[PDB]
Amino acid sequence: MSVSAFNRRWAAVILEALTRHGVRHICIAPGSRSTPLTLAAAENSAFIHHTHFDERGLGHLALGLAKVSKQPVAVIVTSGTAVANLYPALIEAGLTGEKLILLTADRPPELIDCGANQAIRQPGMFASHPTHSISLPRPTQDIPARWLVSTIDHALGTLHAGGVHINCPFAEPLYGEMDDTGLSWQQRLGDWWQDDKPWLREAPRLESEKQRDWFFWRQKRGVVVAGRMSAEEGKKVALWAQTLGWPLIGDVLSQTGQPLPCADLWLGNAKATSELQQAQIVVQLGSSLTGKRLLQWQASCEPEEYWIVDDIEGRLDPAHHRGRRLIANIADWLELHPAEKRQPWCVEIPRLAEQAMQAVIARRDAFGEAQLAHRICDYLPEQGQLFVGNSLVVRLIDALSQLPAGYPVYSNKGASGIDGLLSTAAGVQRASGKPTLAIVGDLSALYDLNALALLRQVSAPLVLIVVNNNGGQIFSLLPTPQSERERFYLMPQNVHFEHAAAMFELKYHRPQNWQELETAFADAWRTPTTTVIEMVVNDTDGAQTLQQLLAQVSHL
Amino acid sequence: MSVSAFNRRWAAVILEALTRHGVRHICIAPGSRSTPLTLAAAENSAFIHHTHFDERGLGHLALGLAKVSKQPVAVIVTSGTAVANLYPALIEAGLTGEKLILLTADRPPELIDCGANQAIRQPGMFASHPTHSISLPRPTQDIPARWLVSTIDHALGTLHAGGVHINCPFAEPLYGEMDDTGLSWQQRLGDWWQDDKPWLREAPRLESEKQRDWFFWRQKRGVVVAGRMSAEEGKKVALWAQTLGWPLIGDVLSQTGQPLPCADLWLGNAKATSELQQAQIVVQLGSSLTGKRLLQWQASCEPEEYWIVDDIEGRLDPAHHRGRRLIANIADWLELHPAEKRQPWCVEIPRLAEQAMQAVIARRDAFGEAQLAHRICDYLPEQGQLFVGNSLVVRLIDALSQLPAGYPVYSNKGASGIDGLLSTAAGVQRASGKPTLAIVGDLSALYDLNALALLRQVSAPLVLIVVNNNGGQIFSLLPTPQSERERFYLMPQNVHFEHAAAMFELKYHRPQNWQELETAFADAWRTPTTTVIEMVVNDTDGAQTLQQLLAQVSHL
Amino acid sequence: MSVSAFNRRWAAVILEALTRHGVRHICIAPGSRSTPLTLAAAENSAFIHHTHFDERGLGHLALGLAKVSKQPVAVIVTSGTAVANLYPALIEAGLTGEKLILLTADRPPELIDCGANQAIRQPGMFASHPTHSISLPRPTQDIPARWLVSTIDHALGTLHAGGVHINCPFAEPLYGEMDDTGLSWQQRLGDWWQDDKPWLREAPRLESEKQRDWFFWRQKRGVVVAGRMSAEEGKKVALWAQTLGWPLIGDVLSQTGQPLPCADLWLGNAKATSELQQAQIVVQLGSSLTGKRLLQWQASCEPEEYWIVDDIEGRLDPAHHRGRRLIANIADWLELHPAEKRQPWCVEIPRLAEQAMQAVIARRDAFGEAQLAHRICDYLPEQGQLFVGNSLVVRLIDALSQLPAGYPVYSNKGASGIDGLLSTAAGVQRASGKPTLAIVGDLSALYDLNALALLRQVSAPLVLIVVNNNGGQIFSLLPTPQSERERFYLMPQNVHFEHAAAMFELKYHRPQNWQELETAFADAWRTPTTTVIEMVVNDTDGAQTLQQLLAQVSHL
Ligand SMILES: Cc1ncc(C[n+]2c([C@@H](O)CCC(=O)O)sc(CCOP(=O)(O)OP(=O)(O)O)c2C)c(N)n1
Ligand SMILES: Cc1ncc(C[n+]2c([C@@H](O)CCC(=O)O)sc(CCOP(=O)(O)OP(=O)(O)O)c2C)c(N)n1
Ligand SMILES: Cc1ncc(C[n+]2c([C@@H](O)CCC(=O)O)sc(CCOP(=O)(O)OP(=O)(O)O)c2C)c(N)n1
Ligand SMILES: [Mn+2]
Ligand SMILES: [Mn+2]
Ligand SMILES: [Mn+2]
Repeated sequence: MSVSAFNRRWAAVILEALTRHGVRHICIAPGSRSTPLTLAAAENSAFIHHTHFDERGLGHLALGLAKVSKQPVAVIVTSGTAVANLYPALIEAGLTGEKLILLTADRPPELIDCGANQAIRQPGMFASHPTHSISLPRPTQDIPARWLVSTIDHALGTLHAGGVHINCPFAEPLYGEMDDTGLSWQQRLGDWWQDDKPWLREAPRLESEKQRDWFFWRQKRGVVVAGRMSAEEGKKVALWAQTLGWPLIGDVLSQTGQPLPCADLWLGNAKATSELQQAQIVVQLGSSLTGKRLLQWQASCEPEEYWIVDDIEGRLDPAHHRGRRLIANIADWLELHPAEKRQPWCVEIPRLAEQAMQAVIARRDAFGEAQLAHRICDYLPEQGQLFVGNSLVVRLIDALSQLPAGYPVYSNKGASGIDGLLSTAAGVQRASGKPTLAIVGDLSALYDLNALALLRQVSAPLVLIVVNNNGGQIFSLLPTPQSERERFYLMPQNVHFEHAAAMFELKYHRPQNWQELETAFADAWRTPTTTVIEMVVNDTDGAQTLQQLLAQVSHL
Repeated sequence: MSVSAFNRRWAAVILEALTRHGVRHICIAPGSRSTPLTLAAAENSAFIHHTHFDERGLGHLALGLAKVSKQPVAVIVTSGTAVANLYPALIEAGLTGEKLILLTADRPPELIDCGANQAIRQPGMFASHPTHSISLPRPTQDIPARWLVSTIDHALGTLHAGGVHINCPFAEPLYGEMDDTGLSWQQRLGDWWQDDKPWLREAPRLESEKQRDWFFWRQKRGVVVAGRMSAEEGKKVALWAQTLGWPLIGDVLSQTGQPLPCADLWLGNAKATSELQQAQIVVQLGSSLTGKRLLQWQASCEPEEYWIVDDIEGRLDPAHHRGRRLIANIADWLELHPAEKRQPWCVEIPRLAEQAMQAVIARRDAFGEAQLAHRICDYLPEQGQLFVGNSLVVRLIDALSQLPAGYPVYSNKGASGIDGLLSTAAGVQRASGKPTLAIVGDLSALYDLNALALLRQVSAPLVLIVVNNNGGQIFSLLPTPQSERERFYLMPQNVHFEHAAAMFELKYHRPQNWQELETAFADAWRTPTTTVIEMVVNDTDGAQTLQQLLAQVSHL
Repeated sequence: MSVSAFNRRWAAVILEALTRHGVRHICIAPGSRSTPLTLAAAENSAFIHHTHFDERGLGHLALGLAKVSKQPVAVIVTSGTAVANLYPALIEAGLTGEKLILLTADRPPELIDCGANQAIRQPGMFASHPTHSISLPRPTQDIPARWLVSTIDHALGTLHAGGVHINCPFAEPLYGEMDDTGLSWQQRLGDWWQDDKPWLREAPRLESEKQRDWFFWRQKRGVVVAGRMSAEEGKKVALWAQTLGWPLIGDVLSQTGQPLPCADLWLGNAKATSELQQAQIVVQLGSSLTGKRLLQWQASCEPEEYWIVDDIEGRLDPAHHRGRRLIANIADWLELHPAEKRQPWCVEIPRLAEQAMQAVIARRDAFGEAQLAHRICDYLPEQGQLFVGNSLVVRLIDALSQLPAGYPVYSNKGASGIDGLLSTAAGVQRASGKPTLAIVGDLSALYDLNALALLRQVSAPLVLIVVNNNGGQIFSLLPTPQSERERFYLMPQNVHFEHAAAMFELKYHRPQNWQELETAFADAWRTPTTTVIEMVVNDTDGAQTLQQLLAQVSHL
């Protein structure tokens, strides 16, 4: 009975069990206590392995893979604060639905709370943020392999969304040659080793029922609000709202084509709010709405019913309207609730939206971040994807641009953390294999700076644009107090990113006008590598331009 | 009444109350929901304020500040994944005793679990890792200020060691001019506002009693094992063990002067373990023992009694010996259990330690990480301090060098994370104001790379040595399997740090020999700035040198 | 601004919201802090109010009501240990699926952890046993009513099974005349007050999909195992299994009619185990299987697939077979996977089941608890229901009796507690309004003795048989060691229950033979009251009779 070999057999059951649920990507950080998991994973031909040294970035890389591939993605981490570093991506996964399977190696129970090295209390350490939590017991052959596979199978089979914490204790010795210890224990699973299915299949589906009065409600004056959803869903929602004759308010994340662009501007005009007051129903598809004027309009509107359709559980209306919360795949839901062609009821809003867009176009020339947001459609890679950072860039793109229907957009908009954007973008790119444009601010680029290491391995060109406005200039847009603003809010770091790019041998451009930026992009798309494009802009020009456009459009 | 003004009144009671328990340093990350806290702290003249954009590094900076100053240190963070980024530093503080007061802003209860932006479930999210957890209620004048101050006074007054999680929800609006809202509510505390005492003084001391049979046990054949303690404590333990005539096995962190150096080597010799089989009592002062040979000996020794004296709570002997766990300040404990002058009882071990040290001396010439560790005592800044990173650097110094008694050594050996060493070193430096030598591995430097921003501001010279052996070479010291070792264990990142240093305008040196290294050091100690010294070494030389010195010393 | 009036309005929103999710029965215990809830409930005409002074019994009465009604049942309790007494029924509800809504009054946050009277920490006190937990905030007008109703609507709407803990803090004053305070706040909800729907409808349904290979599996050699389910599902499962030609092993709780009765005896016969080895699939419907021989058979059998179909979630196979865990209403599942008539495949089992029952019939004469169990069908009230206690009674009825198909049987077989059987039986009776036969052991009756107060109010005759064998004679059946058995296992209490019955003015009988038992029953059914029939039997005769019938049946 070799402890090291049985630790290995136990782990091989866990990992092989994961392969029966769609886990193909596994992200691994270095460690000693995780050896049984890591070796089980390395010897398993089902996995694509990714490696990173920073477990917070490691968690965000897994999140980007899961976000893009829609599979569960596994993560192996050693014991101690490495486990803690998984918290941010786990939090975000719990909010937006990515299936992250966290395999956290642990010390055995005899080494907890007694001053041993790198030993901490890990069961329950993520509180209520995992969808399921499994605390595996100390490995022993007195517990049959069928229990372990069944525990794993219950956890993955019943997972509608979000992360799973699987705490895996192992006693030393961890190293040593494999002998037959644990082989007959494994062989009790019979030909399951050669199968493609779970040992225990427990796969209940969670779905709201068809709404049987939809045919009554679809004849009313409605509004469609389109939040985060897949690209194909964005197209279906566009055609659906058009057939209904209802105005479609489309988020940067919808991929609807935003037929009423610049909603964050024209929702500031009283003609629009007044016309919107006639809506008897709002059907919102998807969630995590971006614009401030749209969030305020949602919070103040009083339709007879407010419906939110999404495949993520729980309340999604922060204004708590009377209405419905419908759990469904958005495309399936539209098939169950089809549109009948009806005469459009909005007259003032389309003209207002065209005028707002025309006001933004009048201001496209200055070499600023507001204009980059407005012109961003001109730089999207062909057959590619966009990853949009948090803070001002997602706001400016939402307010000032009209992104094309069905062009894929990704984001970390569950909790809107600025802590894992580059590594998430690296997962997005690796999962799809498509050329990727990722836009972030300077504080966001500094936060996840070491994720530049990951960006040295992309399967297609990735352009990382860093808008360097010297601090978090979102706090120049909000009414922060002037005396404390720079030190306690903006926090300018007075850096450039040329040396960061050279450190990881990434191409770098710092364009000074539109022609140089166009040159930078045309060069960058030429090879499967990451290019850093730094846009240096005056600190507050973007926030001020957005405010001025808000006032201008509110007086139309 | 004005909600924004009352929010800042509530927060001002919180912050001012912290000043009554020794809180001097406040570390602040940027955010909007944190406005009541941040402005309350910014207006309070009692505080020194530190800022940073990454909350993980922000927490470790507070950890270094508390580590040196031995005072509670406060942290202000906004809602969301920013709070989760504090987990590693909080875990380490829960293990080594630093008192971190985490003030985490939150959305109001009506905005949890409903799709609001940057809103997550925050009460309890650090599980059992905080020493105290307080979930403040939604601010209201119906709860009197005396309750609020009493709650904080209870948490800080009864805080023996570890972190305090204080979750502070605030409702909008957050911005707006201060009016008289909440003024009379505040004035119900009377002249407490001008006092230096807590509103409620609750400060019970936790201490083991004098051991009344100490006069019996100090005459037996004893061994002193010295772990982490303060520099003063290290010298007092050295004199105490010498007076007892007991061998002193001194850790790199003990500051005892290590009168029997290279214990990680000579404890591998059968003559030493055989002599140590005669010990009737082991008195260990401090914890987090570093060396492998010392851990194995502690694990195998069978004295009649094993005592651990430390000012942190809980079990600290991972081999679970029969004996005593004594909670005390080590200097106080030595005073209560004084030595008596007795004849030394070990004869073979001193001869053995001299031989091991000479075997190390014979190999001092090669320009390697083993040799840098052995020679580090020749490079300590006068009246300075040493910060030792984790992985090989602390083990090689521990095994191969003899650090001078009473020279302050700092580290993160609670959980031995490699995730916050640079920001912790910045805090260590800022708290003491002393010149600082910090030594870390390359992966450790990559993990906390953006902490170089913090190192742009030190009050005295800081030398950061980055030992670049291209990966985590601890996994060349351990018997990791050869085929998986590089991809899944070592993870070489093939980088240098000249561009990192250049990005943050730090002086940089890449010495190629001893003479260039001493030139680098002589230059660096001249100004109050950080100098980055990259020592490029061959990947596996350090690990092999250590293994050969172990074998050689085993055969003496 | 009246605090007592607003407390009442907040509570009235909670209680009215509960009426929209089917809550009709509400169980109330006395208290002062619960006043806002209790008075809101007393004013609401939608409710049937039940009262009891023991909150443990109060929790089990609610469990019995919910068990019968198939509707969420509310409970109101005051602050302190009253809340803790709810734990047993809450745990059982989490195992068998009853929806108990626990409204636990609490002190406000300013009175927790400060030495106030009857104030304890109540959020989270039921750990993971509730399906949902809500910690309501301190009541205030600044949190809108639509939030409070939405929070409850989410909790009740997404509740598939089990209890909900809603902690309701209230500040003083609690008493005082209703003025206008909070009226306009309530009025925000508009005509929701005159509506019969939730404010927010969130009712996603969890169900496994059709098994698309069922047409293959239903023509194999299968076994049907019938656990706990409804009376109607019992009849449909019987007809289904008969049509398939599969042997039906039916539990006491199945109401299948047990066409192969005395399985706890004939599964001890080697011919049966050998014949059932031929089974290629087991489909189990329901769970909480009773018989020891059936649990051992399940644990040892090795069909190709093992399926458990039930309306509750989670793993239900304690032997962790390879197979399927199918979440469904059992009747819906049967219509989705219909039987086609095929010839029976078992040859030995029908004769052996007939023989086993005939061996029981041979021993029916003695006036013992085994024979009472075997003859219990002779005493079932027409158009009534049976409540079976735990320990020996349920096993003896399972092993020795053949209960009619579709005759309702109720029990507390989730955790098999003996702590709330009389108050559960009282709830079963009150919710259905039907005449009831409840059978319990003496220690179970002592445990819940004050529940006789509840049994003074039944809407139809309830007969309570107490089998008094002087202690827990289950431990004479189990191989407990003889020397410790009486003091530490059996614990005879040497009591009778005539004075118990007299205390609560219930008719009482102690029959000495079958004619006297018949006479006692004939008297008891004449009025809508509770009758106590104590059957005094020799301590170990039941266990001995069961053992001997097992041996006899194994030698067939
Ligand atoms: C991990 C963490 N910790 C702190 C924060 C707080 N926080 C923000 C949220 O407030 C805004 C998101 C949102 O609400 O949707 S934005 C922001 C500044 C970003 O600076 P930048 O990259 O330079 O971009 P810029 O502002 O355009 O100039 C910070 C520091 C956070 N989000 N995440
Ligand atoms: C946050 C976190 N996550 C992962 C680990 C696992 N872990 C280690 C534990 O074995 C620590 C040992 C020790 O006890 O000191 S060491 C180690 C390698 C460090 O590489 P380096 O800096 O380049 O230095 P070198 O090895 O000397 O070459 C890692 C990656 C961790 N400790 N903390
Ligand atoms: C609250 C709690 N605490 C303790 C127990 C343990 N426990 C039992 C479980 O082992 C068995 C339940 C079952 O499986 O059905 S049975 C049992 C004896 C009951 O005595 P009885 O009424 O006199 O009946 P008789 O045994 O037939 O003579 C006890 C004391 C419990 N169940 N619940
Ligand atoms: Mn910025
Ligand atoms: Mn290294
Ligand atoms: Mn009994």
